[PDB]
Amino acid sequence: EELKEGIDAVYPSLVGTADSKAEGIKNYFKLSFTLPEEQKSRTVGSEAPLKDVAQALSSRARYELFTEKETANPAFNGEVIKRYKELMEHGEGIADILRSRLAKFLNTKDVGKRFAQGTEANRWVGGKLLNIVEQDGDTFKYNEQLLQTAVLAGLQWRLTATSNTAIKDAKDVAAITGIDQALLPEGLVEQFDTGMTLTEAVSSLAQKIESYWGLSRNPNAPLGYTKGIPTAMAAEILAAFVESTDVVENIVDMSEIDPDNKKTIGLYTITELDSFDPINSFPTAIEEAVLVNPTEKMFFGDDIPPVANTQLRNPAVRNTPEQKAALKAEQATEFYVHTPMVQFYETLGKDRILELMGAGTLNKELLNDNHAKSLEGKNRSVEDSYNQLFSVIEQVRAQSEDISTVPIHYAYNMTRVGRMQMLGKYNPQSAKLVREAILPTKATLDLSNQNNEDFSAFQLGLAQALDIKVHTMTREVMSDELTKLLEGNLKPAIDMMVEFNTTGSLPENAVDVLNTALGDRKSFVALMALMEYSRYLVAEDKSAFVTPLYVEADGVTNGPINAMMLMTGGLFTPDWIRNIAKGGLFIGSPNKTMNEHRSTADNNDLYQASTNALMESLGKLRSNYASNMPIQSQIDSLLSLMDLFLPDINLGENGALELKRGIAKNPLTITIYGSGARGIAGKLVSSVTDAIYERMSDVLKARAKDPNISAAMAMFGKQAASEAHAEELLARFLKDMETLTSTVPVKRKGVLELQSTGTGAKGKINPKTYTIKGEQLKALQENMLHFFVEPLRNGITQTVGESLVYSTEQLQKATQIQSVVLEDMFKQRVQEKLAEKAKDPTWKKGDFLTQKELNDIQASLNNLAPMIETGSQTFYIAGSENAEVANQVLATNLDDRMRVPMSIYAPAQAGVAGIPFMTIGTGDGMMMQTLSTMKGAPKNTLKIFDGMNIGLNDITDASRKANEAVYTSWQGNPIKNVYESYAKFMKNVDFSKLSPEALEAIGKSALEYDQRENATVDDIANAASLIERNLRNIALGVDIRHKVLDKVNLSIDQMAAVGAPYQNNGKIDLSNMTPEQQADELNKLFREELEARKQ
DNA sequence: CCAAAAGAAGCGGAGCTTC
Ligand SMILES: Nc1nc2c(ncn2[C@@H]2O[C@H](COP(=O)(O)CP(=O)(O)OP(=O)(O)O)[C@@H](O)[C@H]2O)c(=O)[nH]1
Ligand SMILES: Nc1nc2c(ncn2[C@@H]2O[C@H](COP(=O)(O)CP(=O)(O)OP(=O)(O)O)[C@@H](O)[C@H]2O)c(=O)[nH]1
Ligand SMILES: O=P([O-])(O)O
Ligand SMILES: [Mn+2]
Ligand SMILES: [Mn+2]
Repeated sequence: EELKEGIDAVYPSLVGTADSKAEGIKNYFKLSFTLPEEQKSRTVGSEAPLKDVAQALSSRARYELFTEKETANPAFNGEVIKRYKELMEHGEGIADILRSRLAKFLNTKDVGKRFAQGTEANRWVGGKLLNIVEQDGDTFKYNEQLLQTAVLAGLQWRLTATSNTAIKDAKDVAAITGIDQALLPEGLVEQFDTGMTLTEAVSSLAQKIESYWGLSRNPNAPLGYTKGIPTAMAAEILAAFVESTDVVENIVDMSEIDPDNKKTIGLYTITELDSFDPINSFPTAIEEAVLVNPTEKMFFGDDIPPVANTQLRNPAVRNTPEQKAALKAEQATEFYVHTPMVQFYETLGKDRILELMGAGTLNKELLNDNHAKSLEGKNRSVEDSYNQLFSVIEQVRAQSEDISTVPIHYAYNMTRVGRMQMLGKYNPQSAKLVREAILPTKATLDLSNQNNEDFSAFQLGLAQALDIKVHTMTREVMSDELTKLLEGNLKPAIDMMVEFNTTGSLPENAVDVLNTALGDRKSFVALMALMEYSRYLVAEDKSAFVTPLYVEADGVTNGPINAMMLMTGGLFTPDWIRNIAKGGLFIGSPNKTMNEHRSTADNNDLYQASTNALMESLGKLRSNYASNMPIQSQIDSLLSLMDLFLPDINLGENGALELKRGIAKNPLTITIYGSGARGIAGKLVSSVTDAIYERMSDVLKARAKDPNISAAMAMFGKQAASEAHAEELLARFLKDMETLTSTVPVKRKGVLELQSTGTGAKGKINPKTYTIKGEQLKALQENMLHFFVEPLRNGITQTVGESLVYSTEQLQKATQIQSVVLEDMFKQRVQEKLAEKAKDPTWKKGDFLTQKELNDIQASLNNLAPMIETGSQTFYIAGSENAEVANQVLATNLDDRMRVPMSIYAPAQAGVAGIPFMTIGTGDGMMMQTLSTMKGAPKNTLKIFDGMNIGLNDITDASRKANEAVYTSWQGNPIKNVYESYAKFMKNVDFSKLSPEALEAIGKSALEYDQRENATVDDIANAASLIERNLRNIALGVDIRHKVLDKVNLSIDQMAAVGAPYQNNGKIDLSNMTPEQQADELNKLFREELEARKQ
């Protein structure tokens, strides 16, 4: 413990004494940090970090010497050096702003004078930066080493933070704003996704600052300072960036949206550099100079990423040896630029790519306001992908003369749901634009004979890219569908691309050519197909055609099928056998493929099946209210409105209802995963209203083209046969909107009753400003809920099985109950430590606990089995980071604003998270992990969770391996894993110790509704043990089912497209049998196995 | 439903208050 002397030698003039027990001013920087055993940052010890790093950046030679390396990134050239010189000068500006901000803080309310007189201002929420100041005559000044290093971190954050932010969707924006997800105004999601919240901005900035300071946290120092000091620095730097206009602050007033929402929420947006800024070609020079082991960098050639030790954002969970092996395998894969696609993108240019793939140039007077905001968001995503691709390309271009031969590696980590996530927002796994320019897939094909297997592979890739659903038809049938398309509608586009691949030029009408040819087949991968086919046509040597074109093996209705296989717990039923076949589990059909199943046996997948069951439930609901004309009319109007605007709903002339799989796809999925019906109703309404607002733009565009067009032809001209037709479609719309907003169904004692809202929609429609307001949205949702979603939910249960639903319920309940106890006990042990600390004269409220103290509290939870283990994966369902544990501000800026809450890694309630955690984890997660690590693991692939892109040379074997990996995952038993954790929990939990809040939360899960009011401790303890019994029985059933299934002849084609099924070679032959016969035989084998347990 | 949380700001020196 010579760590006190060490850090004092480096920072001898900081104000105060590095002694927690001292009477006067105590220095909490020196008390909180220590010098590392091995250098982490090259700025430690530097008198002037900004000067030193600026010199290092001033030339290649100086950079190489400072970094103690032989050769710098070749992207670090003259133009880039000049830009960094200018950026360093800007660093001086930020430093100067910070110094003045400190001066102002010291002067205001005499804080500096009081601090000098012994007022412990350095322990205030806004004064923690006084721990990094030094006496300066009658005042104080920043330690220059710490300030300048922090500014360097600030500059790196400014350059690359935006590219590393998370994506905000509707759920995220609802949590942030506190506005019900279904009622979010159009473009609010887009507004919030483009900016950072205060916590988002400060936490990322603070991480950078602490990293560059290059020290280690003292485990016996309070988090109020270890986390507090760098956060305080970050808050000041964010404030400085607002002053400099590097960051724009927008305080968004929620009361303008919902008058009873008091929240005012800060959004921070970094000012974007020019797309042509040379700094874009190497944006991490600072990072790679300051840090001995940089995080932010590209991995070129044989520079490979390290393997992460812990689960993403879950430091309590180590990646298992098998997970680390999978990560290593994926990080080993080489990606390469496909020059033709880069040149194609480049030649079209950003504007034309936006026109083709986004919304083009928006003119805000032919657009409905709400629709205009969605179109803005669509442009943003495409533009950001384009810009990010070309920044990467500029860096790749510097590495070699031939960009197509520069290997690129990507870092991955395991998420909390066991998926291998490629890090970054704009990479091949996450961004479709990028996916068609940077690829690991490569093959040299013999395309000289259209009868070759190589040519068949080529065709499969092209067809899939062109939106032919290749898994639904045999290879032979696919081939003919592709040929017709290539020689038909696509031919003018192919001709254009042939010319491009000859002269390098595109015509002025290139966008129109592609649009007209592709129609609804338009996608980035479709562009790759047109490119590659045209390249083949002009190829000199068709016998050795080199292409990155791929085939994606993708899981057919993957999550739902995995749940059905992994968690169905009773005896076998013929309906389950038929339905699981829809997912590619074929019993008694050696070598059967999904392609054959779809073409000869059953053309309806699981989602289509549930749609059919919805149609039955709907009929039953109508019969229950046959004599009720108001109810019948209300149902009619809902279905009418959906028919008007949604592609997956169709009503025939005589009233015949037709539904496509698309309406059930997400609802079925998220229902299994614990979604309420209300949320689904909200999403369906949003899809309807999206289409309405778009149709309103179609109106404004029709009126501009023709001022004497009728409202009926302006809104329904493109949709109608004649004009009288457009008139009856318009009448429908107005009638539907009136009744669906003025009247709502309410359930009263199991009966639906119509009620007047009093807030019905009436008035002339102004297509420009037209917006369906909150109360009217609520009414649409209520109609959608009771007349569509409830029937759909009934259909869902019928399709996936009541047995599965039961398993998922018990899983949810157990994991929720456990998480409630974990959360409450953590909080109680925290409050108990804080009551002790309140006796410590060295401790002040706002100082929190130490890391050791928190580590001890987490370790004390271990007899409650917080972790779920499978043998190859670890899940921590309760793991979170939240502000509710410390319930206090961590730091503010020096203006008493930017008040960052103190967030702590702690267990929190799971809610329904246990279901998707376990289903995604032991399903697609385990499948991919197995694919990366199994004997003969396919090489040169890109994995996208339940889909895998395969090079054309290896489509057969890699597909068969994928199906084998499915079979391997289907040997799992997530319920058994949950049970083993819950069983340990149950023998160590003391329900009497729980707070009243925790006991109430467990009551909801463990008890029937008529039990919460009067709940005793012993009642809910008894109820919790009952769930343990339920889990044990389900787990036993699953085990038997898997064992029995393994004995039988199986052909598995869940990872479909190629027609390469995995055969388990089970010896019991169930061929030439109905599902009823099969179920009987399987159940005989079940009982036989069940009687083997007994004895 | 899940894969990441997440109000601001005066006065005063924490945390109540009001918007
Ligand atoms: N918890 C959630 N999981 C989702 C959601 N969307 C997709 N997924 C998961 O990813 C899985 C694969 O998604 P895909 O895009 O391939 C669609 P899916 O496989 O369900 O059916 P196909 O259309 O046959 O591919 C899916 O089955 C779910 O387990 C979602 O909104 N929430
Ligand atoms: N857990 C979740 N996974 C998702 C969700 N959305 C997408 N995904 C996963 O990411 C994969 C890619 O999603 P995309 O947006 O590209 C939809 P697409 O049909 O184009 O994907 P493919 O299945 O690869 O054809 C998807 O298949 C799922 O496996 C989600 O909301 N939750
Ligand atoms: O093109 P699909 O059939 O693999 O989705
Ligand atoms: Mn899928
Ligand atoms: Mn997929």
